[PDB]
Amino acid sequence: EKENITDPPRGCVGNTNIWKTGPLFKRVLMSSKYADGVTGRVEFNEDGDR
Amino acid sequence: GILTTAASSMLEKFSYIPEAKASCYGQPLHTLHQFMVNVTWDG
Amino acid sequence: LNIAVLLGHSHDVTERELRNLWGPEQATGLPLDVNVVALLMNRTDPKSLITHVCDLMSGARIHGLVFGDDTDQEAVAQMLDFISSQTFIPILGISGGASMIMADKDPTSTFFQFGASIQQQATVMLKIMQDYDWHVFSLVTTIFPGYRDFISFIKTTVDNSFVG
Amino acid sequence: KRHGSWKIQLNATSVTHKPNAIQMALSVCEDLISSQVYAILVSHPPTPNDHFTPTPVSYTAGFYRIPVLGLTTRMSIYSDKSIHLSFLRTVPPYSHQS
Ligand SMILES: *[C@@H]1O[C@H](CO)[C@@H](O)[C@H](O)[C@H]1NC(C)=O
Ligand SMILES: *[C@@H]1O[C@H](CO)[C@@H](O)[C@H](O)[C@H]1NC(C)=O
Ligand SMILES: *[C@@H]1O[C@H](CO)[C@@H](O)[C@H](O)[C@H]1NC(C)=O
Ligand SMILES: *[C@@H]1O[C@H](CO)[C@@H](O)[C@H](O)[C@H]1NC(C)=O
Ligand SMILES: *[C@@H]1O[C@H](CO)[C@@H](O)[C@H](O)[C@H]1NC(C)=O
Repeated sequence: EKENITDPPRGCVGNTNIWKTGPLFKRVLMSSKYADGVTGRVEFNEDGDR
Repeated sequence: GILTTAASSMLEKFSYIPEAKASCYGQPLHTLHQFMVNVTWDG
Repeated sequence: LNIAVLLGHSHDVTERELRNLWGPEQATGLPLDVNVVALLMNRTDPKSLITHVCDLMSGARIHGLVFGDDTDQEAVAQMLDFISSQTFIPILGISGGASMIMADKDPTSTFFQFGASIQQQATVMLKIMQDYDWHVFSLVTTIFPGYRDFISFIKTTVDNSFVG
Repeated sequence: KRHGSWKIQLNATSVTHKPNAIQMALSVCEDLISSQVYAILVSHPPTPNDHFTPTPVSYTAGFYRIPVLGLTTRMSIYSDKSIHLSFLRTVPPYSHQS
């Protein structure tokens, strides 16, 4: 739902830089609230765990 | 100097310390991990 | 012994003076076969890292590894730690991302950095704060990890401090 | 199925057990850098290497900061996000049992 979405490239050929929205995507994964789950309701804590 | 110091200080104790791995494809006790706790190189 | 010094850098220093940096040295030579492998790498992607490490380990069984860096990619050294988890070779990290502080090493690893831990750096900073008698302070951290060990070390150091 | 009429699609990529961990790292690094995957999951409990090490996958994807989702491993040494730069898991480690 946002702009500034880059792509992690084929890093083996001339790409030593990091992916730019790495921590942004990781923060989206940290802030991912859920209310549906087969094993149960899943939510990430401050340690990124169930 | 640290590497040669550890190798020379352990070589006096045991000789067959260099025990490497041949290659990554197709896959020792006396090691330098716990021996070089101290080191001395030109003071 | 057989030691490979690889430099993934952008600071232009050639490699033959690295051979001369060993050549007239080692006055008391106790090993009888010591070789230097001075290599310069321009791209530090992990495919080429593991490829050159496997080539040098197949390169007449090199027993020593020294790696320097001028970038800010710390996990390469952690990559070397994984190499240190598998190749059973003592690995040294010089500077840049090769020696940025990782938290806990492994008995399965023999990796080492050339730097100061965050605990010893906190000890130096508290020594600085003690030498100016700046006895009142406030500790401010974000949720960037390593903060709990930082707070616990500072509290145990203040509990072992003559300052009050 | 239920995710709108947008043109996005999802391809599957899976690699299996190898007894040699360096060649595990080789299979993971080539087969996932050459594929441009955006999310990587690890589901290998039953290894003869009983140290439970998904470390090369985590380090390789955290080089370019790609998230690795642990699914069965429960060691609290993976909770350090400063070592494992892009590792998360939805299973509790044993320390949370405390
Ligand atoms: C993307 O980044 C640019 C940088 O200038 C910023 O202006 C823009 O607001 C960002 N996109 C969003 C969040 O709409
Ligand atoms: C635990 O299991 C139940 C079903 O027995 C379900 O409500 C959900 O998966 C979990 N709810 C909790 C946390 O009690
Ligand atoms: C270093 O350790 C060795 C082995 O214990 C010992 O023989 C030597 O005296 C030590 N040297 C110094 C100066 O600590
Ligand atoms: C720079 O790196 C490339 C890629 O490995 C290599 O082919 C070339 O020989 C390197 N040049 C130097 C100065 O080592
Ligand atoms: C999807 O991945 C498979 C396995 O690598 C590959 O054979 C296939 O060509 C891919 N298809 C797409 C969407 O490119």
